[PDB]
Amino acid sequence: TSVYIEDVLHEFSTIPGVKEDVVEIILNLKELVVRFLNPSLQTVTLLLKAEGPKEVKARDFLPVADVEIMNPDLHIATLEEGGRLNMEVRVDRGVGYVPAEKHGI
Amino acid sequence: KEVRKVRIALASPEKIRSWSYGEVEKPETINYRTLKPERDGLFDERIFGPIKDYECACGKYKRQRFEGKVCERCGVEVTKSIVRRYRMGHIELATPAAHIWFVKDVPSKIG
Amino acid sequence: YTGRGLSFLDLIQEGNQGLIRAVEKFEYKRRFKFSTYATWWIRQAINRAIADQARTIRIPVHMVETINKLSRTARQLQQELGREPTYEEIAEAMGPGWDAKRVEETLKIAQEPVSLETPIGDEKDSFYGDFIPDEHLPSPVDAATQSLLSEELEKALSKLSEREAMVLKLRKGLIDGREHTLEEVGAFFGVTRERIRQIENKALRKLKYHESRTRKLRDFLD
Amino acid sequence: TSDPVRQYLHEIGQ
Amino acid sequence: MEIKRFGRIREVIPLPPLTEIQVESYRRALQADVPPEKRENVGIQAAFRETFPIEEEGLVLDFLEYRLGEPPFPQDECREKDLTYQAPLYARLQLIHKDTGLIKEDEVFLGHIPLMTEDGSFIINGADRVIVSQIHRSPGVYFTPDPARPGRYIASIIPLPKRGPWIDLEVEPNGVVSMKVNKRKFPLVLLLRVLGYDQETLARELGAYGELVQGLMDESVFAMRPEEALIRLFTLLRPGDPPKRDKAVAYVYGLIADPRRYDLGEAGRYKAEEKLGIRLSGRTLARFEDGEFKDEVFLPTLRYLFALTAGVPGHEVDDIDHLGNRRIRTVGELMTDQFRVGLARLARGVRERMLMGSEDSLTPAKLVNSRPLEAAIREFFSRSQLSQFKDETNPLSSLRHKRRISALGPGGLTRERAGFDVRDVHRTHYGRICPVETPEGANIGLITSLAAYARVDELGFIRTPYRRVVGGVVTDEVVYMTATEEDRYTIAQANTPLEGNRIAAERVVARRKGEPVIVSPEEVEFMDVSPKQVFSVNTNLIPFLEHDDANRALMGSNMQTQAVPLIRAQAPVVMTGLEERVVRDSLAALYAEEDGEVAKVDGNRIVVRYEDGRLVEYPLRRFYRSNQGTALDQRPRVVVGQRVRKGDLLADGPASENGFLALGQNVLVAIMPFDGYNFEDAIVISEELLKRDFYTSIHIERYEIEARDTKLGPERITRDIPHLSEAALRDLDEEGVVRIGAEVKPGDILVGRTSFKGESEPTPEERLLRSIFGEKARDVKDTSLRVPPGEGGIVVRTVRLRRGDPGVELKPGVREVVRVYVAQKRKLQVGDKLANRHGNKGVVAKILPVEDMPHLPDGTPVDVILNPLGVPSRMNLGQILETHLGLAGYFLGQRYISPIFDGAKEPEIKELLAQAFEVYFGKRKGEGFGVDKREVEVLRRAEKLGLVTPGKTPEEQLKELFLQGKVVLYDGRTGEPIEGPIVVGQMFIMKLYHMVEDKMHARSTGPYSLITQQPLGGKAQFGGQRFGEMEVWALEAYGAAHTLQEMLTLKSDDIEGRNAAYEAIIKGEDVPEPSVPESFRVLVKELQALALDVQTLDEKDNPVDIFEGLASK
DNA sequence: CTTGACAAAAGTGTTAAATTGTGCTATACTGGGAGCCGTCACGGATGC
DNA sequence: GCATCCGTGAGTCGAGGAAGCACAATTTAACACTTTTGTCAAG
Ligand SMILES: [Zn+2]
Repeated sequence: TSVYIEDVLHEFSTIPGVKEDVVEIILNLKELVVRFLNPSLQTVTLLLKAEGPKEVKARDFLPVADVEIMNPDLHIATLEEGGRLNMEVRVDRGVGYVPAEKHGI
Repeated sequence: KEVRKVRIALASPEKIRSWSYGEVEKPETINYRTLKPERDGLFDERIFGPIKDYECACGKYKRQRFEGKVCERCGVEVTKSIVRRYRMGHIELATPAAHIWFVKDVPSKIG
Repeated sequence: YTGRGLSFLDLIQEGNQGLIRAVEKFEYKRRFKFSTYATWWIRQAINRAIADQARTIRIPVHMVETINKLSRTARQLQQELGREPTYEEIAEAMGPGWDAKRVEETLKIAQEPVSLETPIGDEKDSFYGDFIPDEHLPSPVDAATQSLLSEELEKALSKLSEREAMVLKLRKGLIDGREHTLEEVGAFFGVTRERIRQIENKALRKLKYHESRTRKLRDFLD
Repeated sequence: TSDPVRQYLHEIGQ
Repeated sequence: MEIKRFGRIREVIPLPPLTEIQVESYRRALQADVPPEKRENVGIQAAFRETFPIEEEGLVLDFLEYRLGEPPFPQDECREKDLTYQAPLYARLQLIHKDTGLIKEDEVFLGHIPLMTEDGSFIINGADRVIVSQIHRSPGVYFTPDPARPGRYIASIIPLPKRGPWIDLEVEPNGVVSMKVNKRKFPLVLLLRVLGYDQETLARELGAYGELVQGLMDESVFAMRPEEALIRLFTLLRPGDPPKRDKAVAYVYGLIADPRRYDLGEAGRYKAEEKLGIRLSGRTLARFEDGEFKDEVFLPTLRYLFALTAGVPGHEVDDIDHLGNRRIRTVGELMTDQFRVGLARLARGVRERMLMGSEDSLTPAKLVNSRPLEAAIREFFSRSQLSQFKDETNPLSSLRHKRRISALGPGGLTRERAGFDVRDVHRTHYGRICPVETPEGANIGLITSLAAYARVDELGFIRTPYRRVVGGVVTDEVVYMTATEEDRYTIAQANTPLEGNRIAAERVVARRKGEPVIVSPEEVEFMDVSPKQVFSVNTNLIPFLEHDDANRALMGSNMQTQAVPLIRAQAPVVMTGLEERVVRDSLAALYAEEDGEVAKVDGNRIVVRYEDGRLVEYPLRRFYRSNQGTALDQRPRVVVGQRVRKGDLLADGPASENGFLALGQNVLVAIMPFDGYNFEDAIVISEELLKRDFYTSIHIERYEIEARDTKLGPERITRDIPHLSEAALRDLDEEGVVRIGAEVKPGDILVGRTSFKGESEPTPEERLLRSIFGEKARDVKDTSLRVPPGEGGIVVRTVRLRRGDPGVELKPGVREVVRVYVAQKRKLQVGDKLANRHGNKGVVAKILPVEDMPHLPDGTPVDVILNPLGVPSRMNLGQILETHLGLAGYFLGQRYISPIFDGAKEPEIKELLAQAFEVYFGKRKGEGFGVDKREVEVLRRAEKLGLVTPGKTPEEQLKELFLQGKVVLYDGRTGEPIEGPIVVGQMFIMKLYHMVEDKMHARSTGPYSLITQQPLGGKAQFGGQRFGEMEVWALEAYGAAHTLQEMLTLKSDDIEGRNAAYEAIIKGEDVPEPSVPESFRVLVKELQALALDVQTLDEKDNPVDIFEGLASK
């Protein structure tokens, strides 16, 4: 649902040391699959902290209780040497397709 | 009353002078620095009325109390500025000049 | 002298005026031919006419000479430096008493007015006057809110006494006239200045109390 | 006739 | 996704540089690379050698050489600071005193010449601009038949535009030849005698004809001496002026013999030599030497006219619309012409300055005034019709714009002065000018696009390439030839079968003088290089072009330009092969110069280590706003340590996928009506497209404000705006500008500005209000910048330019300027316009959920639903074939390249569909599923319709349906199948620049005009809708008198009426009766200004004052 | 409702500085420069 | 009766924004001084 990348103001910017821009990172995140092991859980925050040179995938998120990543091999970004990616992804539970212009979380 | 007919006819020089509120004797439009219109010019407040409602050029009368009054210091009538859209001037030609509409419009009416 | 804001025939006629002046002032005792003396007057008249009649907004002859000198200096510096000079260099080259601000103001003054009928676009169906709003006459919203404010003020003044409301209207120009001074209103009512001021202040305080208890007049303040 | 400058030059040439 | 290529025609040569028409011409014009001593007499160098030397008549101002310096600022700096990308031009001049014998030499600074970027476009005042080539009649001598009188011909001598008067030669009924110059007709005998021609010479040369030569002999003129004849000619041309030999000879020389005033041109001279069979020494009609006039072209022209009148076999009339007689002026020629005009003005100023004032002490720098030259150059590059604001929505847009040829412009035709003759496709347009591509409407046929293989020659005549065919075998030799040379050979077709190099077909379809013929291989002299040379870049990008009607292929090619880049743009499944070439030649992507290894990859720049070891850093253009508002960004496509060969891709440009032009999305399209949402070209899309962000683009809008100096006081840009709450100023930083990254909606403030109020007393009600509230009125008022309605987005950039900044030349009286770039991510929505390469266009009318769209039996829903009824009327069958091929590729996982007129055919598409159905139904068989009952019912209905062969198994009937391109399609709502098989495939659909978001507009009250007080027009100015004459006629036809009166008075210009109506509406009352409009008052006042007494009367004929006594003295 | 003291706000009267407008340049100069061009049809006079 | 010059007309929206120099006549910013209030104490 929401993404916050350190030292990034809007989604129309390019993160230094990262091959993909913020738009492509958001597009990659939109394909992430998260399974909640606890039915009562409604919102979770996943923290990603990576440093280049590497290919940061969905498996690099810090583990969270009662949360599982069903596609650890999903490609998120490519960090160049000297580049850093610190980000927080808020994942909620809902129904249907909610455009970002409506919820605005 | 209600407008029912519209009449168009030639305007005599006496009628033209009657329409005008004053003769425009100078080609000056406005001052370059103060931006105020020049006296006896194409934009003169003394002829065509004040720029703003109820305010003379000399800045002595600035209210509707002196409505329909002509300031003695500047000569600008204290009235609504909208008269600037309806008040005409006139240029007194040194020599008569023929109206082109009655000359080059074949057949020439004067001819 | 053609192409400097005046047509050829206008320049010819102004030169004719200068020629008449030269004939008036010509002296044959000095044994100089008429052309030598007449040329000065003809070119003087032509230049004066160009200075006084080549611009829609008239500029005095001294300011025209100043603008011409500034343009010449700017052109010389532009050809010397191989680029457009900044205002600092132009002001320095002009001489004492000139700074960047004065050069900028002179250039701003030297801006010819733009025609309202200049077409824009391949088709000849547009003009500048179609894109310039009229900001003199009040908009319908402005007239409507002025009428609403007048009505609300009239309703609010009904709570005031007969004398207090009249005093406030006289003191604030609500009778379409200039705001009458305290002495004028006092003489109109036969009362001294201090009592008029006191009753006006009391009525204003009462109106403030009513507005505080109602808050039906604050939105018009903006 | 159509050019005022031509007419003026003709007049002053007399 | 492997790429399968169809076609059997092998092109011997590749496509020429698509931007060479703009680049090579300007390179020739500038000649900034060739050393000055090796410069030829072309372009601005030719202009210099023409105008110079300047003679006072003993002062000579001669020109030696010129050089161009480095540009003061780079392209990015010029774009950011709203400057002009130009290079300083200096000229080296020498002043020679003939009497004294002294030379003074110095380098003078003539000014600035705008430079062309590598892509072929200029940067004028910070805006990208493109110079459009102009097609016009080639100068020279033409012989056209007189339409008024049959059997007679008239000779026309045409110089370069604005470089001399057109000369007419006609045979009068009396038999005396008449010469017409500047609308003045005179006997040609006089001017021919001026050229020193005797009776014997004319009798011996032109006497071998009819009575025309006898009519040419007038003893009155022949007995006259050449000097007296010249005086008489001057008297005939210019009456009233006194007859003087010096003035007369000067006028004649300037009219027909002065190279500086008359210029036939290189093309004109070449055409004259080719036609009349003569060798002109110069480019003038006559040569003035030894104090006498010598004929150059008049006698050969008269001889040719006489021979054509007589009827000699070897002479024929000239076609004015023939493309060999029509030439192209590129950017170089137009820039050279404007430079010549400016340099002539400069020479005139020097001449009028060099004869007055300290003649002994003079320098070339003092005499030369470069202002006229710079003024002419800036006028040409800014206010000229041919200098158009660059269209760079996508790389294809700019690529087409650079290759456009316009018949309009200065010195050319006009939109409403042009007949059918100039708008038709002449037989010589084959291979040189695209026939289909042209802007439909009032400009059809007046603007065209250069062909793919066509190139403009040195003289300006478009040439096309042809393969030389000798002895019946086609060689690799390619000849670039023009129309006039093309007409002399029999040229075969590119589709002629070849057994290697030998032509196999006994009957070859060829062209002879533009007409189709059937010839033998022995009679074949030339061959077409490829089918692509006939069509332009856009039309070559339309697959299955041979199945599209020209009127609709025109729309498809035009709309290919308007496609916006998409954040997930992907190349079409069915291509023609030019996508890679278009991307490469548009200079939008990034390519390696030579072999090397990529060292650093980043979203902002790419650092590459080449083989020689040098580090090369390419910055990446990221989210740069184009001229059309689209976002142009380059995305790297390489990784650190990856080795790249020379020419390999480094970063995708805007609207590109791996170097392939990607203007849209490959979506699953089903061709069927759907609940009326497909009515009249409307398009139905699935919500799945929005779910995965298809047709989603980025648009950047620029909002500009200026803080200036005012007599009331200087306007200050600050956060402290009076009478504003903290909520409105939440997004503004300490400098008054909105913080970068803040979301802005309509009515929100971008930058805060306060302006000093005009010194004026307030209204008494306002004064009483202020006294009641005890708030002293402030000296400043809100004049900040706010987002207009219907706009907004995310603020991505803020640029603040202040006076005194390096290179920032602000207008006088302006303290500073603030520009805010706000980017919004637009998704597909109802009202947005989609299209395809075949001209099928429409607005999205419904966005159904995934569960409502029709789905395949395997569960895959369709993404787009198209109305079939748009196919039969528009005759664009190419979209059906593209749909079939896309279905085959979708079920085979591959893409196809089918070149136009030589590519995929029906059997190949059918066998591809056979393989696709084989895999598609084998998967279902392996999964353990037979044939659906709904499929069985659909098959029964189809065999009742004759679509499948009766008696076959359901698998075979399904295979037949798939071979026909149709599949059994289920309904997403009912679950029952569609009663007939539906054509379902994968089609490439583009999202056009026309979007409902930028077009929706509404207004109740707003700005009004100055004179007529009527509302303004345009969404940007917040204006009303134009209720023209036709709407008034419609209202009169309905008889809605009151509605018409309201729309004429209450809602348009009745100032008191509109104010009272608004006050009544906001009070809940009915609007009052309207009054006289202000437009009628303006009418009356202007008629009075024309000295016409317009008086309005009543029933009793008494005058009625409509001005309420305001105009009465 | 009154009766005196204060403290600016605006107007009157010089004062020169800034701005503005008119007069004057004395070898001899003595008739303009840009056009310039791809439309057809229909009044309607203008003459032969 | 007929060739010829002249004048008028040729769709609708929208989106396009090149002297200075001296000298006298006129205006006005800057102060200095009465004049007129706006307000405050005194009930
Ligand atoms: Zn006044």
